[PDB]
Amino acid sequence: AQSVTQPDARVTVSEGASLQLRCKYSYSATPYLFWYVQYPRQGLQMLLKYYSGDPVVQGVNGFEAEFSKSDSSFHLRKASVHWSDSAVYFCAVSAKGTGSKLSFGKGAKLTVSPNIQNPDPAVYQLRDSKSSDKSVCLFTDFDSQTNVSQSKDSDVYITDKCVLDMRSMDFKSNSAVAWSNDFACANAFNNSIIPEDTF
Amino acid sequence: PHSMRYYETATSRRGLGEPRYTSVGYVDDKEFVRFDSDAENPRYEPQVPWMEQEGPEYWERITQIAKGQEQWFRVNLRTLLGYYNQSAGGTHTLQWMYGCDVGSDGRLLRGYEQFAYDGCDYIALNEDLRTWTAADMAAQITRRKWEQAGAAEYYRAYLEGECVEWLHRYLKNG
Amino acid sequence: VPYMAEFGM
Amino acid sequence: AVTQSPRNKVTVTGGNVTLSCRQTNSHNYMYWYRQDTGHGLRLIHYSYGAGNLQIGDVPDGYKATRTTQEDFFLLLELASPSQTSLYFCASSDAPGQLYFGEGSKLTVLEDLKNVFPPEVAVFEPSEAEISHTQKATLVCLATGFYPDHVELSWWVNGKEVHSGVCTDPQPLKEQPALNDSRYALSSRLRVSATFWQNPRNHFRCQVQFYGLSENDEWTQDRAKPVTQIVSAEAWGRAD
Repeated sequence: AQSVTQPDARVTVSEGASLQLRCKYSYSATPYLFWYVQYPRQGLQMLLKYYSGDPVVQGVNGFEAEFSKSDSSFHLRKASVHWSDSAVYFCAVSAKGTGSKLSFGKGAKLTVSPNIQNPDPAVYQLRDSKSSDKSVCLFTDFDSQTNVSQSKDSDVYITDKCVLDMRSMDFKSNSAVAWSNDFACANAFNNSIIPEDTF
Repeated sequence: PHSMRYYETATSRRGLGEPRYTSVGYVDDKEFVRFDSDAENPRYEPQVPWMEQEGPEYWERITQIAKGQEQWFRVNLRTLLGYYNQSAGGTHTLQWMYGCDVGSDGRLLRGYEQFAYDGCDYIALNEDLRTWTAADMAAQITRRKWEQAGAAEYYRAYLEGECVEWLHRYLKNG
Repeated sequence: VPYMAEFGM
Repeated sequence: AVTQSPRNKVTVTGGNVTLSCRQTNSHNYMYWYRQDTGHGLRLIHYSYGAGNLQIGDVPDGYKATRTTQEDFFLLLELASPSQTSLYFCASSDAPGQLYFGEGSKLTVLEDLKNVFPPEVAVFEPSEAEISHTQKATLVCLATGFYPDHVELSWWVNGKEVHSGVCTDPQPLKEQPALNDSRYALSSRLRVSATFWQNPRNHFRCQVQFYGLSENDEWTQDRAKPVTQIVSAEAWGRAD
């Protein structure tokens, strides 16, 4: 009978910015409320729980959820998100008589975009390790704000942006890959490019 | 001043079988309701005139609660049997007593959540309603697990909520 | 109304 | 700690799969969930103490057995393509407080003739990037695999690397029109240019593919698409 609703399936927020993931559920005189987090390629971990009392459940990782009897909600907030907080966030609720049988939300995939200090956009050409003629185009070092779009050709291939972190020297960079088997570097990426990039 | 109490008892049967579960409620130390698993058709029945004026669905609902509590008691009997390193032939008794003392006006004045095993006290929620007291070292295990999962909060949901309100409603019929 | 213990000992 | 096996399994319709779960805690509740994009987590079966079995929300096609306190099994005797999902095992000894396993990825195929191990290639850094940013980006690319059931890793000098790595979080179809289209996948490893320019440094892009079992019947004239690791490499070059 119980139903849980998370309005936004995908949320993107800048690093160090303020975050709110929303959880509304069907009425219950006895609400048991939870937030679970699922980091990539793992299972779920309990983040927060509420059975009663002070409606502000305060996490140690900066997260906190608040139970609203009036709104009938349990919203998750963080004042300043870390880049590590990129995960899928499920809220779950149960009621008396089914206290140990949860009802889950559809979840919300959270992408934390990194703040790139020194954007030096570029489109490089990389050759195969073996067959020198077969190559691949790489758009890299663009900022978080720009947006890669899929192929218009449909026989050219373009991957979405992808953040990598060289933690050994604290460096983060965005990346997108294009390839096709009439192909160069500039002809690809026909969407929203920043003009000041090396070719 | 008023008070409400529930005594839920389970006794394991030797070898193959399922425990005898009974649950009784007391308003102002007067039994007003009773459940027994041995009954031909186990349900919650009123033990006092006024409680009869409650609609069927009330009885069905709380009977369902009893039907879950049975399972709880069976399993946790098994658990306590394990903690104490006891032979699985033994007959054992686990009891849960819980309730609320409500002041003159209607505010909550005291809360009660306590468990006993084979006659002796096992673990009891303290007066502050957030700390437990454990009699021995198995109860120390249960206490640790409950400090970690925050069972006090879960029970406080009832003691501060349904207990007071339903006590007032049960007094409305006197 | 009665409650439900839920928590495993 | 909750453990489950197998972590990856591929089978054909009418196949027989058995997902095992084992918990180190002594929790009384154990659950089998499936996670699908669009539906999220859906309970299949659960169990309260050993011997007990209870129906979940979507139990059809599944059976379960709770032999012991520690073990919980999920049985798919007549495999269906609908049962292609990501299965999670959980345990609980407190209301709504659950401990999950790391997941088991099941792929169920209608027919086997469209199964392909990937072709893996490494693309070596651009001298332009090296001169400009003083860094070198290698790109691994795994193309033409079916089904979507691979694991990409980078290996520098015999050690698996996690720093400066970025794999696609989701592959793209080589022809989005076809329902049984193959898949492609890309990853990048970025290192300091001074590291890439040492010919003593060895770079491996390794792709674990999950396909047909060895006992599985196979009736096509070509190389069998079994579970295998397809790898590509590149050596450092000073130039």
